Amino acid sequence: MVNRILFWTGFGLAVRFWQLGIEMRPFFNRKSLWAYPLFGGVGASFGYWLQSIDEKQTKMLEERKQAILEKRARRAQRQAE
Amino acid sequence: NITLILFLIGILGFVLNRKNIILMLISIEIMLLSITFLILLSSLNMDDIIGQTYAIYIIVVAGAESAIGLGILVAFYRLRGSIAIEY
Amino acid sequence: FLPEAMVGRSKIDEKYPDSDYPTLTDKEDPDMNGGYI
Amino acid sequence: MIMISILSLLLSTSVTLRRDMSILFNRISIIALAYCILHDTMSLSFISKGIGLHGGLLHITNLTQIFHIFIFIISILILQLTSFYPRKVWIPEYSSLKDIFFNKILYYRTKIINKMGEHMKIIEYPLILLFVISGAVFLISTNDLVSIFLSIELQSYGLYLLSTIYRNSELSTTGGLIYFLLGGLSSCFILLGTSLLYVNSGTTSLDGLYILNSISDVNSWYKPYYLNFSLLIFSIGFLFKVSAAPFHFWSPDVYDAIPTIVTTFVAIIAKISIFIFLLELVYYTNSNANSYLSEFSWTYALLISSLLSLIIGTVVGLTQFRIKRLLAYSTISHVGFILLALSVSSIESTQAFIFYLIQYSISNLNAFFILITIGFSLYGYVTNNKEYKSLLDKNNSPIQLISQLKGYFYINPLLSLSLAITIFSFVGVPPLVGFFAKQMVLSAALDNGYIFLSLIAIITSVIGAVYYLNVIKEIFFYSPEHEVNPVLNESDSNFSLRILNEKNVLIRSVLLKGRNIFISSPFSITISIITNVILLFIFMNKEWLSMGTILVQILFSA
Amino acid sequence: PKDAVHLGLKGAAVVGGIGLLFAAVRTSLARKNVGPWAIFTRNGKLAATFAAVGGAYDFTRAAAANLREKEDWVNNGIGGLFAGATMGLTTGRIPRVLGFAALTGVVLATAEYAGSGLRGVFKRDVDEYERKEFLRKNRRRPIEETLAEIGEGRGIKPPGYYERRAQRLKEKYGVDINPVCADPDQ
Amino acid sequence: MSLLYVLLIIPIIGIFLISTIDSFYFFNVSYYKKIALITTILNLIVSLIIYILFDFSNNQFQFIQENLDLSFYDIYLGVDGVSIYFVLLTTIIMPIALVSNWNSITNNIKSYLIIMLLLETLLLAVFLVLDVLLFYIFFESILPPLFILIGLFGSSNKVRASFYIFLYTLLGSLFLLLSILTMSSIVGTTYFDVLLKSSFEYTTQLFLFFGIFIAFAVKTPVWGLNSWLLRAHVESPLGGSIVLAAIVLKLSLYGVFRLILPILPQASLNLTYIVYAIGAITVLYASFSTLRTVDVKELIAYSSVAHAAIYLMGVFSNTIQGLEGAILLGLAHGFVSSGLFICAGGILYDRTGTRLIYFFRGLTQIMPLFSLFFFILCLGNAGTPLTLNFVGEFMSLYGTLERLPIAGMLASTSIIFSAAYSIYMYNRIAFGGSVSLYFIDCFRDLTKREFFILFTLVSFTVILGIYPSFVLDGLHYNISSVVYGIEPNASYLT
Ligand SMILES: CCCCCCCCCCCCCCCCCC(=O)OC[C@H](COP(=O)(O)OCCN)OC(=O)CCCCCCCCCCCCCCCCC
Repeated sequence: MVNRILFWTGFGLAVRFWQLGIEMRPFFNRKSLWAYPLFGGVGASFGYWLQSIDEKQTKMLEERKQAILEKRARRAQRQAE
Repeated sequence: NITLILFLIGILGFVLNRKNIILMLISIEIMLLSITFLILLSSLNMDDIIGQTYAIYIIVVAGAESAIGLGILVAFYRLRGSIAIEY
Repeated sequence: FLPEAMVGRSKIDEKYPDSDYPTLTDKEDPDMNGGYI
Repeated sequence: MIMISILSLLLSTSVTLRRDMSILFNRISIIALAYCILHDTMSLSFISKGIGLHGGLLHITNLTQIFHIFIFIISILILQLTSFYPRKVWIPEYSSLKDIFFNKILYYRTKIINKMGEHMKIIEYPLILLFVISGAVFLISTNDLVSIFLSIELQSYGLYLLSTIYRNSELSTTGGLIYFLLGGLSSCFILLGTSLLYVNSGTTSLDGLYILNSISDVNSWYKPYYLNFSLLIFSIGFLFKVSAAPFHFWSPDVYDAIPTIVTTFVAIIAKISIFIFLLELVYYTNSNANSYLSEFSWTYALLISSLLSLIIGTVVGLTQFRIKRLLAYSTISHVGFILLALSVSSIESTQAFIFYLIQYSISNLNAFFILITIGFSLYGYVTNNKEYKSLLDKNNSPIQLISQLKGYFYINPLLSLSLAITIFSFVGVPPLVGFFAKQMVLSAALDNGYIFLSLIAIITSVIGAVYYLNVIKEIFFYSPEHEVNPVLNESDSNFSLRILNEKNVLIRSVLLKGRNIFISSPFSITISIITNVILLFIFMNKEWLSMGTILVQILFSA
Repeated sequence: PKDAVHLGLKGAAVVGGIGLLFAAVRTSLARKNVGPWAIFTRNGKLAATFAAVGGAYDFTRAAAANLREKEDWVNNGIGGLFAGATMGLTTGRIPRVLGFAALTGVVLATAEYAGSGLRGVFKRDVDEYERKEFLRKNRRRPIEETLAEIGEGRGIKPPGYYERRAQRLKEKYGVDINPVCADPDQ
Repeated sequence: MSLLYVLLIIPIIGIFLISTIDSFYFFNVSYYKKIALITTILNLIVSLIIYILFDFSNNQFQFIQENLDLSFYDIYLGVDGVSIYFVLLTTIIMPIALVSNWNSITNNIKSYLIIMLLLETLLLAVFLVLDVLLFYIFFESILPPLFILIGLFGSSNKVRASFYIFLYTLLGSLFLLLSILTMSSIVGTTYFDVLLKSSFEYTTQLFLFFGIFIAFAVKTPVWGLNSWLLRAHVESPLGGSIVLAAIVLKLSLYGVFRLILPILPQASLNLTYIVYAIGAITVLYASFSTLRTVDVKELIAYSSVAHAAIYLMGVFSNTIQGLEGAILLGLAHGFVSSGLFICAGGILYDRTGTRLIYFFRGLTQIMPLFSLFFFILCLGNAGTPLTLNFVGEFMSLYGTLERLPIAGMLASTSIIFSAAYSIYMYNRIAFGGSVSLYFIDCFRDLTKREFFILFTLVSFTVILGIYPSFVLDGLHYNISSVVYGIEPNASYLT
């Protein structure tokens, strides 16, 4: 249950909730209600960005593992002599 | 060898001094001169102008930090009226 | 160069008295029950 | 970009004497650092152990650039303290987007928002702030012995200036004197260590020193004892600047004496730059073959200091009653963990080192942010406690004693829980980010045979938890000594606020009270994001931990 | 073997020299004018105590090594036992004698068993990938290796338990094993 | 959304509604208590649905949800027989804990309910996680809510109590963490399905055993490491005490099944004579000590120590009977100790304001419903038959005797002293003269609330005492997987 957008949409929603509680300001006054879509919208944007970062990190880590078996192979093959 | 003895004199300034904070500022000046003198003599032995350049930037920086330290002392003394540690 | 109320062991002694931990003797507290007669 | 901003800010600052410009200059410094993040985000599209720059005097790595950005982000967050007034007036009739973006509100703000507070009248404060940043990022990117010395003085001299910039506080000038005097002694040991390297090796280049170290690590006439001994003297000066034991006495005094907002920057930024700099120097000087070199390795000074910091940080914090001295000792114990991870030079420990440094910087930032916010919140409260009245520099350090936090859970329960989460993250309670940081360091130390240090790390952690619990007990177990201000809510003490449109025409007129005076949004939001990162780390750990994994693989890439 | 007295003197000197260092700092940090000869007058006890603990510690471990004819972690803990005991003797409190002996002997023993990296951990100098893989997949082992560590019985009854069980009982009790048939027809 | 994840989500929704309902309605405190109670009821309803679907003879973890989005620290949930009944005990107990404090909090009610609801999610997570690090993360996550519960709602000495339970647990858990990290380093993973498949070397198993056992001994607790229980379980609020005794004591017991029996069987076999010496000592020293305890809740708290020693001896017996008896005794002690704390901390302490046994006498004369349930709970604490306490004690003690007879006999002696301290307390409170002359006001008998949180607890122990098969049927195949040994002619079929 680790969805980047759902989690980070909720994270932004939780940031607004905790913020209003810290200020001891009411959690839901109707004129301020635009903020939860805003906080959750910015939260969703951060997590679409984390999506692309995770994709590039996975590719780079996958590339590193190949280089590591590659290094072990040519060292082991050199020891065959 | 002289440079080493000078570093001890700057070191010994902190050992012998319980109450003179001005001597603490002076002992740093002695240490920094001792280290710069060592670099200068070594630069002469190794025919290296970079040693002289390094020493020039130490003189610049140690002169810059002396001014900051005196300014900090002046802001301190403006409120206290003494540079003496009660001990 | 700093005041006593900020660095002095004296304020620590007030905040943590040695008296807060009762030490006694078999003379006044033989039964180790705090002097309970 | 940091250098253009410093020069440009100075020119604009040079021709003004208006202290009402201070808040604006702080905001421009935030904007300037945002461009610095942009230019360094642009620079990460390459994989290399290092590219020497500018005649070989500087260098760039993926690690260097990541921690430039981190230093910039921490500095933007800290700069908020001097860029926004601590308190605001909020009402439901001025909460819509059409309101904030098309209408204006009017009231006598000066006393309410503390428009003329000392921390809002120092023109040059953001400028000295950027000078320290320049020293920190130059130290990260330093490739030469002379560059090392110049960058460390640049960062150090700025920190002395910041400790004294509140020139009318007797405490601040006293703290500035102490940091400069003991800091100047520390800089001699760095210059002495750098000089001893040059006089023996004949080079100021770190590249050349690593080559000399590498060939000499074989398994006669010029045996290279100088390298470990010089770096030992060189390292001692850097241990002072991170306040590592036994070189830590200055920081509980300096951190308590200087104002809290200044303490926030001074106690955070300097450790990041020195530790990152030390990390590379530990890697390239780490001998492989068990020869006579490894037995005199300078890195034992790091392992001894980690041991001594674990004990001093936790034991001495037990009796602290002033909140800022406790944080200073809490920091010393945490650099004990950081130094253990730096000393074990493993892939695992370097990942642990990288993660621990970032999460502790974020967490320590939260504690200072929460402490400043609690100070700004007590404006509408009064107390008759005789101890609080006898405090010095109450305006610079509103919260000075742990007893001042007594019953803060009844004054602001959710802000008190954010403090408790942060402090529980310091102890290492799962599933908080602080636990996962300590867990990685212990697993890496255990996997490298550091059993004895791992056992002392766990034992000192229980001792350290006692004074952490002691802060929490004051906030939650007792009723508060602070009462709400009667004259702020007395059924007739109401101040006026006007709501006006784009054409400065009246729309409404509302009468307001002290209960309409709230914490400013920048501080509540920053506390709220960081608190939730600490609490919810277990759901968000993949990218953050993968970054360090990749960084260490590049550093270790055979 | 080793010279117990000679090693103790080196032990007494090395950690007594640091006590002499700490004694000079007390004299230097002394407030009233006590002169330079208060190094051994007012703080000579401090330096003397250090020279005693370091002497007691290095004597006994060397002595424990001679008595046991072995070199292992046991000797440092034993060395730390008297080292800890010596410090307690200065306070003149028996619980201080035992407790500081216990503290020192335990830390100094786990330091040698674990081998704290304060001077550097031992480098394996082998393919460290391979050791982990062997430890990772050694999922089935010969039964003999387990039988050496855990033994026979206590619910561990490998095939052939009953035959050797009779032989063991005959050797110890001299009684033949022969359970009686439970069927009258047999 | 797996049923197991539903279990952890419901109490978090209740927290959300509790802390937001004021923005939709000054809201009455009764509302908060009703939201919290219904929240725990629906959590119980879900755990009952799971149990109907649960299969008694499967070696696969059941009701697991595929993640496949692997991260560094992922939460996998799954349930088998050894974990199914601990999950049920947590879901049954917590509603009773909520009702047991309905009237006795009266301040910071929102904080009490949020802490109580959070504790449910964490404790359930402990029994459901399929990873050894995941186990540790939840075993320790409960300390800060526990620390703040005692300090906010505890009795006069709640500061010393909250520190003791926090620091004891952390210090022991830090030694368990060291052992857990060594395991993950060697194996590369702490997931149950692949860590149990591995085989540790004997001396590794030996040092892994000490680290884990030091934590499980602080949490049992064993005698001499039990100061925290004496303080915390007495100074805690009644709901806290019920959760602390009936659920939190069980984590170390359930942890022996997942952390030492499968991976450290050689160490466990070779060190049983040390576990049994500590287990035997705890049975005697605790039993003698609670005979002289004058605080009624501390007497009842001290009984938990003696019984926890008996099922601690059972789990190390390597026998089918001991292991089943250990879970059944840990379950039985959950109901009975919960009732005895309601009797002491809830019924007596609300009427008198004191817990000293010196002030109570002849309560049967004015309170015959309290005495009727108190006696049945004093019988169950004494291991009387037709209570689930006897079936667990007899099976746990049989395994202890068979594995090592000298410890079995000594642990058997608890049949005398449990009876001794349980009946002696019962007489000094319910019998033993006429109503105590210290009471100025007369006392009322059980309220409907007190009657029905006791009738419920005495029903569970009695029905399970007559038909323990309800629980044993779902333990036979899974308990079998943790046994270590082989028979001469059944091993190695061909
Ligand atoms: C499955 C993984 C889950 C991971 C964690 C996910 C989140 C779990 C919960 C973390 C904290 C959530 C807090 C929820 C309550 C927030 C809402 C709130 O404001 O409650 C306010 C409440 C009462 O205060 P109030 O009503 O405003 O004042 C009235 C005075 N007459 O005041 C309170 O309720 C405060 C209650 C006491 C503090 C909570 C208990 C101790 C928590 C220690 C925090 C550090 C450890 C965090 C552990 C998280 C779970 C492991």
